[PDB]
Amino acid sequence: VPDATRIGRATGAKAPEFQELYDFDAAALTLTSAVFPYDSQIHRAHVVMLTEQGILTVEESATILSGLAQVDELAATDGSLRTYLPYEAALKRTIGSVAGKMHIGRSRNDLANAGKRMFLRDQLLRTIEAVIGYREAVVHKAADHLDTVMVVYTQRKEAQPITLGHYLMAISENLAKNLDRYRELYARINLCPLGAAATAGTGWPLNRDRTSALLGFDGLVVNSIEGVAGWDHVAEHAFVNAVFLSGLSRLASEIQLWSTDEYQVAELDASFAGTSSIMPQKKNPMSLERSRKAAFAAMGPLVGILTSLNAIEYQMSAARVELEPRSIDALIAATHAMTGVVRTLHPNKERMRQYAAENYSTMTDLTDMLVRRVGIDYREAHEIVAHVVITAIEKGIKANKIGLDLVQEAAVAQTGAGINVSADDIKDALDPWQNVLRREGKGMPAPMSVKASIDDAMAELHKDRAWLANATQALANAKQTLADSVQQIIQTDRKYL
Amino acid sequence: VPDATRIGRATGAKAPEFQELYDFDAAALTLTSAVFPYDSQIHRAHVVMLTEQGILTVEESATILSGLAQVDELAATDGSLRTYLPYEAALKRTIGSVAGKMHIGRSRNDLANAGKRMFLRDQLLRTIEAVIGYREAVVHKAADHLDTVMVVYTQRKEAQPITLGHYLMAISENLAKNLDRYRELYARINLCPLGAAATAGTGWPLNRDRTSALLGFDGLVVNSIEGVAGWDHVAEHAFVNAVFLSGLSRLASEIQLWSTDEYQVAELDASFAGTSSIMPQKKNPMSLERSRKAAFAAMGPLVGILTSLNAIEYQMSAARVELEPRSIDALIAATHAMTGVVRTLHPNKERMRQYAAENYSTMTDLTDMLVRRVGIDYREAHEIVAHVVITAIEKGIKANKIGLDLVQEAAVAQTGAGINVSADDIKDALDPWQNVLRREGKGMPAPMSVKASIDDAMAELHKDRAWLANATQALANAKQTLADSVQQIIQTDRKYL
Amino acid sequence: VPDATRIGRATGAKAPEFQELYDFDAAALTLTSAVFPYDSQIHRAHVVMLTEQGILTVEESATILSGLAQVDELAATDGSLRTYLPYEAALKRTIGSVAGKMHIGRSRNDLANAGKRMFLRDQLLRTIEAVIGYREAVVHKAADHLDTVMVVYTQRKEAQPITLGHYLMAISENLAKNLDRYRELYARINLCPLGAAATAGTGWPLNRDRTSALLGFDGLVVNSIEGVAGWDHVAEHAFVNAVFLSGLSRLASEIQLWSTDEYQVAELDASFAGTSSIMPQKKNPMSLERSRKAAFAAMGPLVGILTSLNAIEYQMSAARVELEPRSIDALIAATHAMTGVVRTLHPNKERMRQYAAENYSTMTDLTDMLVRRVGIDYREAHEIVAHVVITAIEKGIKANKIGLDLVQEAAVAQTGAGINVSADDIKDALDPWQNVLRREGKGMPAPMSVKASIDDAMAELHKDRAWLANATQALANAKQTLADSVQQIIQTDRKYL
Amino acid sequence: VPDATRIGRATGAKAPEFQELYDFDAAALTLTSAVFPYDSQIHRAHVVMLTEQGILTVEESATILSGLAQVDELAATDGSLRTYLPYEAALKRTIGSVAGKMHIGRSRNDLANAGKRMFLRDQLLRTIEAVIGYREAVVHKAADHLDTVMVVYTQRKEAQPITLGHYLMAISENLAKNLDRYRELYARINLCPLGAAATAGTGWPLNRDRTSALLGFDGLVVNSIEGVAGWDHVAEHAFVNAVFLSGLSRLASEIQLWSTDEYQVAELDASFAGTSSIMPQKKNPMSLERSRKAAFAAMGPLVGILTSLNAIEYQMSAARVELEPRSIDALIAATHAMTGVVRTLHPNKERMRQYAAENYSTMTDLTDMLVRRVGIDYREAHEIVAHVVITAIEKGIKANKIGLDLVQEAAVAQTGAGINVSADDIKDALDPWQNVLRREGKGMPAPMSVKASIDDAMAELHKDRAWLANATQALANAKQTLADSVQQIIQTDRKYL
Ligand code: NA
Ligand code: NA
Ligand code: NA
Ligand code: NA
Ligand code: NA
Ligand code: NA
Repeated sequence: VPDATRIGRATGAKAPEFQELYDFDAAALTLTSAVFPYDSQIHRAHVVMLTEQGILTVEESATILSGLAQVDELAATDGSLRTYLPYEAALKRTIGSVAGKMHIGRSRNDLANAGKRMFLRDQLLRTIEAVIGYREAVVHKAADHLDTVMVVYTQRKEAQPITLGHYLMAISENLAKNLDRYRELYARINLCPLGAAATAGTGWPLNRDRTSALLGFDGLVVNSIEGVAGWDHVAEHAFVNAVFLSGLSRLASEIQLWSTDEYQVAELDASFAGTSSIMPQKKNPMSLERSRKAAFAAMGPLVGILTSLNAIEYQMSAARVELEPRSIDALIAATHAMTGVVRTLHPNKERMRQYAAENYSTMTDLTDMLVRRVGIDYREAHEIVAHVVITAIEKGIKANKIGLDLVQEAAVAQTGAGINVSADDIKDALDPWQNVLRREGKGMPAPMSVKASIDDAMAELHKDRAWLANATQALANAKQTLADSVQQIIQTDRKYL
Repeated sequence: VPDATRIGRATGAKAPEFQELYDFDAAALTLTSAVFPYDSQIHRAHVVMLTEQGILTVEESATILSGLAQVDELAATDGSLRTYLPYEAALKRTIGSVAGKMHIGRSRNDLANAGKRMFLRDQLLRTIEAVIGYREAVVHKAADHLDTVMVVYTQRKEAQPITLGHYLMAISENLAKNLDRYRELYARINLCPLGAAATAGTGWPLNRDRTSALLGFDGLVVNSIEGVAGWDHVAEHAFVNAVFLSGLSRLASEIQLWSTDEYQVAELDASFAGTSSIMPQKKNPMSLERSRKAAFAAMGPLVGILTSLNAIEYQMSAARVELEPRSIDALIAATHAMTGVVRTLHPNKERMRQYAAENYSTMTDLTDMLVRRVGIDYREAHEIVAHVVITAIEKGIKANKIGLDLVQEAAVAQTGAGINVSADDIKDALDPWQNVLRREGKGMPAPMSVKASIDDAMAELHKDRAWLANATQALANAKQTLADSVQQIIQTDRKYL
Repeated sequence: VPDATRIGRATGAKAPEFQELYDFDAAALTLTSAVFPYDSQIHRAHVVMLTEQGILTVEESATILSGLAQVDELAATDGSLRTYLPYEAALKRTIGSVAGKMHIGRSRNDLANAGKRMFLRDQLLRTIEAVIGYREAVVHKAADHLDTVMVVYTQRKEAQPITLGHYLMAISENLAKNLDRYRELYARINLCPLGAAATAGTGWPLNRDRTSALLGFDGLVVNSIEGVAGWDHVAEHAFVNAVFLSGLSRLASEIQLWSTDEYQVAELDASFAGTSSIMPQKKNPMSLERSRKAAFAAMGPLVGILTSLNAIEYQMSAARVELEPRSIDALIAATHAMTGVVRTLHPNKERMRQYAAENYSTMTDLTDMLVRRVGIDYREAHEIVAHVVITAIEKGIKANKIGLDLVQEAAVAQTGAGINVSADDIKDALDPWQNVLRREGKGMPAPMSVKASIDDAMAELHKDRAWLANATQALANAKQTLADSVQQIIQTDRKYL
Repeated sequence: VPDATRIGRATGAKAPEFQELYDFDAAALTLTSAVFPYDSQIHRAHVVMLTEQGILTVEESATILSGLAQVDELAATDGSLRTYLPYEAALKRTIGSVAGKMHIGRSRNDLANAGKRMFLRDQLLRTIEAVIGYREAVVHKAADHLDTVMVVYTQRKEAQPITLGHYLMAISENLAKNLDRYRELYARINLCPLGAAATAGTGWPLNRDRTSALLGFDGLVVNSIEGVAGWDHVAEHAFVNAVFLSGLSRLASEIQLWSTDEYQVAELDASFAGTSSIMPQKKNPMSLERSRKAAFAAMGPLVGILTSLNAIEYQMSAARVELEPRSIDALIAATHAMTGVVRTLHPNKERMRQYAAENYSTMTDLTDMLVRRVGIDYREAHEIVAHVVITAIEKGIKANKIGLDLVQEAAVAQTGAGINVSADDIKDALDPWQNVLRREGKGMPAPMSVKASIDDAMAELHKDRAWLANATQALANAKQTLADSVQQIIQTDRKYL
């Protein structure tokens, strides 16, 4: 069956990244279902630690660990077994009363905090990977557009000439700082609260560092109250998502304006646009609007979480609001969609240049030229050039057709006196490519300057990927160590005890 | 005239920190007035840099710089001169048309972004200092309460025995992470966007690193669009304030419950409480409630700022919402108030111990004892002890009066069988101080464990203060370098040119 | 399999209303699935209207309408058919190209706005029914507690004597105003935007009033742009939910404090409490905390929706955030839970009276007595009585043991002079039941006054139920008229054409 | 001194409504200063009522009332006297100890709730007046633009032809519903809580209806707890402000896009635009952006207030967040600014018509014509016309130059067959004015339909003004009755007692 939305101007298939925006809502797991596999890993790590500590015998440990595998299989289709007390009761029905010993020295409170952290930790690495991919698309696109002259806007009005590459490198710098925010957050998420038990620790001689290591954490949440009451990392995860997405909304909005029927300086790839069921002319920026929708929605978890923390004491509380899978899934869909939008965007280079040459964004360079050539102060030069623009608009003279006569008349009308500049001084000031070339300092649009920023960003992206690879491998190594330990116990009991 | 609110049970004067909560609203500056002195520093730094670059002569620079001092004095009483174009026009009226040259290579856009950053930077150091003072009060209070046995709560129900010191060290760990959040933010705030001009840089040969150094920044906002469009640091400052304050609200709420007429396990110092105009019995927790009010209000800037960023393009925009002085002033007042609340809080040690001994928080240790002594699983032990509690409540037996007979009856009623434990096993399990001593692992309430955390926090506080001293001195050194440079130019022109 | 959470002090089963809090998240529909049946009704109403207008023949109409029934059945298990263009394409595959004629004069834009309104309209009646049930439980509980003397709190400190009935009638008045907010909103939700088509109407001669009537709407959204761009009713629905739930959070918090181990003036029914997996003494207020959680979470949709409206133009936009089924489902679960909490709450009448008599809430009446009997001004009387309290606390004298000697000493200590009041004047002022009886004006706790409020609320509840019955019946009558019209067309075509 | 921002293209003076956006922040009162005059009226009304009830003698009443006038004068310059206990103490210093009797039967709690309500009530009438003025400007502008053909947008893409009048009437309908929201809120704000005293009423025999009438309230907040704990009206006021302002942001954004350099279909009046300190070409939409800024900021109070209510019990609490004068002042400034923007907006009628005729918004009418003329279904007609657009864009054919040849080729290319329509059928379908005339139903853009909506809105505006006049006069009559009563008491005591 064909995709019934791909009619008229919506040619071909949706890009996969565009389709993600339509799929995440129905596919999202509940928080309980998303965290359950991590809870199951925690049971194994806790039991292994209790065995190292002599609290459980190897025989008891093996019986429990084999039972966990059986109950996990039951829970794959029976969602009622995905919360703790139901799961423990199924374990007791499966292996007998020794099941209850897996809770020695532990609570649902530290289990819940730890499992949520493991879920958020994996989702944070998923998010960092997606943000790196977005930054890669932005920087790699910029590298092909060092000569793509176009105007930059302030207050939704044409400001001065830049290049598309220069614009994209603003987004790259935004993303670099968001990657810092997320890595900083990761260090706070990746702390283990297990051993806090209910909120006060336990008299059982746990080794909190072992459980933490077996589960891939990089350190402990030390104080036992902080271990169960601490929630600021959840609020912070919601915040970084919201602020990151606000910059994604701003880029989506920018592109939506560029691709209006009236600006027509860029066009979305067909695979990132839809159409209308009634209006056959529509090429609709549905990828952009649904990406913005995700940005706006991300405000919601942030406010709910912070409201809940403002409403309680510094205690474990079941009233705290969570960061849920569907919210993260929306962020990933929007990030992937905007990655593809940027990669595949079609700039209209001729129209971009036309606006830059014709619509008066070159007037700052004309003003700076007067100051530099005749030494007047900036305020008087500005008033002369504003008069040039006013007269040029009234007479229908595009910026690139402004000449010596119009400039002299404005100087006379505004000052009573002419001004000692040549026709060539004016022509060169009004050339939009010369406007770009003259802006050659750090962070400015001249190609040599933008290329310097690209070179720096490519080195930063290498470091971004290395950080992610290291963090991912640390978790994979820990998960394998735990799996090996579980099999050692089960098999040694089966064959030798 | 006496403070008319200090009547009846509101004895003595308000503590100064308590009075701050009443004073900040009327005393707060507008953002324009708060940022204006930083704008004036920017004018000096920009002009000095233009002089180094040969864009201004020393004579022009001296004329401008002396004029800035004159207009600054006018603006001290004439608020109409505290925005840019009015200020520049007053400068022109004061020194002549050369005033206009101070805007060469610059815009209101990069000026505004930089001045706001300098304001927020100083307010961030102010906030870090206040948060350090709060953490100092918390840790120093904890050190005097290693033996102050009391219950910890979960879900507003008595959970297990801890000490007041252990509780306070949860707050210390919360604050350590908030200090990290603020220092991480500082690195993003303390970047200079000057040289971006309108949004695209300039053809004038500025030295962006010099202006940055003269103003105490540690690096540049490199890309010129990011320099004027970037606002994520403002959202992030609002967020860290909100999350930090949510933990302050939680502590205030905790203390408010402790000091209810019904709990009566702590009492506010008289200097942090008020009374009622009608009800003479009231000792009201006004310091706590107004501190929470500031926490709730801090949600507002966070949402407004993020909404504004979600509403625009990746451009300079006058539609962005700001973080305003009154919001930061409220945070500081609440932080100071809670610092004094904690320092001066009066715990009722006898009542705290009574609740711990009598109200069943020791039942976990009774359960753990059964598991440890007779080897039953945790789930069956829990059911026996729950029956002990149910029977004890029905018969009016306080926890510390539970004995061998009641425990054996519960085992029989719930299991048909007695249980092989002694009267001394039970007595020791129900002793709340022994509950504390048994919880001796990392982050647990035993005195040796809490003291370890205190020792660590004292070392961390030394590092917190050193970071703040270094950051403050860097800004002071830069401000003196700028002041010296300005005087060099003015005096050299006056005497030698 | 037993409910594994019902162990220890969590006796019996969860109340059904309590269980609802655990079930709504996994059971919630997506918005697409929730709105789809309303979209299907819209197709029928639009087609019937087109038939009345002569745009479709009866034969074309019958073919389409029979096909809608077939595609609806396919969509019951194939979720891919629950959005418009996929559904229309399935209709074309089922009945042929005439399927396309059902879109004459219509768009996905007016369809979407109308279907969302029909969904929200039904959910608003569901919510009004639940809020009425909550108010019923509150008022009916109050009627049994006109004599249940207890203290009211301000600032979490004991204030003056009231009754439990008086307190509950505050909640009733809150709920009356929330019911007004919801009925006011209903009038704006129950307006039909169909006929706006894309945003500008259509040249086809639709009868917008007929489609509206067939779908149960009470009027039109007149202007075609407002018909597709209008979203304020969605924001308003989110707001009323949030403000209503904030009052529900406040009641839940109040009850949570009453039922602390320290206040112990009320106890939750066992069917509304849980316990701990580790601490056998816990009787945890899980119903209250999860109800508050829903209140906090309701802030999220409100902010996301308003952010999205602040981010766009006055246009149809796919970037607008929606009010989703899971949010409404949470509100209903919390409302039902709190209805059952209130109905089944167990006040400890003796302890309530003890606090009222002993903990100094009667001091206002002692002060008023001095003013009334000896004519001193209120401020001087207040200072004398504050001294009484200070001395009584120091000496360990409960309020009901304060006598003539202590009052005379306070008058002397604070004023140098005794005071001409009798022992009986004091005894009667300190009797907490007399405090209640003396407060006999409108809205005050005396039984005759509270009963007057109950009588008024019972009359209001009758009107609340009548409004709901009328609104529900109007929708049921319209749905039957539409169903009859569809069958008339299908059967007339089958037999007579 | 000239307005230094009026340089270059910022000709003339700022409009007064535009200047309001720059002035409100520094001019705003604190809440304490804004509410103080209402508190002073409450003192008079309470004292008059106590006199009617015989609680105060006429002589005591006269002494108090004359003293209130003296302390009010002191407080005009001494802000320390603007809170209750300081004010009462100044009254005692002025007239003696009888000052204390003005607090008989009252608290700061009911005083505060009532004074805030009187402040919000006046600000709500101020807001309703401003919203009526905005609606007047919108409707009166629409009446001059029934023939101003232009495109409407969906998803920021050109959709179909409408008129500027039709668009403005969408805003009028939005505003009508916001006026309903505000009048509905007024009925809840204008209820008197006085007589609740601390929270439980009083044994003094107050006449709560008299105090209410003297202060202009229309009814009571009956239950005494609701009288002091009730705050939902504050949250609701914040919400209506936020939702109303979101529609104002959307109109501002719409106009900002219309007035881009690229759309250029409208131009702001010079008096509502600014310029740049650096870029002389700028005509910046500063009125629009600062209006949007106010909209975004209005989210903040809404969230803070609701957070505070979610954080407490159903009690009087000093932790509740308030709606502050500066927030309302911002709303009024933005509403006035947008009133002037709309009144003075300059549409470019020729460019609006050009886009409507050339940029393919007429394609729906071409599609509807095929269905109507040859009877094909809507889906097949849509596919043919989409091909027309695709081919026309590729060949550079503007919509109004599409003819029979291009339509037949598209039918053949997409269907293998021609289509039986004439050149005149096509020409008439592509005429944008005929597109408007054909859309003649309720709420559609044809002039006769828009004029019907204007006639209805003019009748509604008459009713809006009558409601406001009645509500205002009721408050003025009450204030005069109170003033007369105060003078009666003072003068009768002076001359006859
Ligand atoms: Na950070
Ligand atoms: Na954290
Ligand atoms: Na930043
Ligand atoms: Na309403
Ligand atoms: Na509405
Ligand atoms: Na209300």
